[PDB]
Amino acid sequence: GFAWNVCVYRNGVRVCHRRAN
Repeated sequence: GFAWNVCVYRNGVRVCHRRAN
């Protein structure tokens, strides 16, 4: 699969998402 959770700090909060490249 392509399940890589890219967690980033957006306006203070760390948000995790799956990079759909």
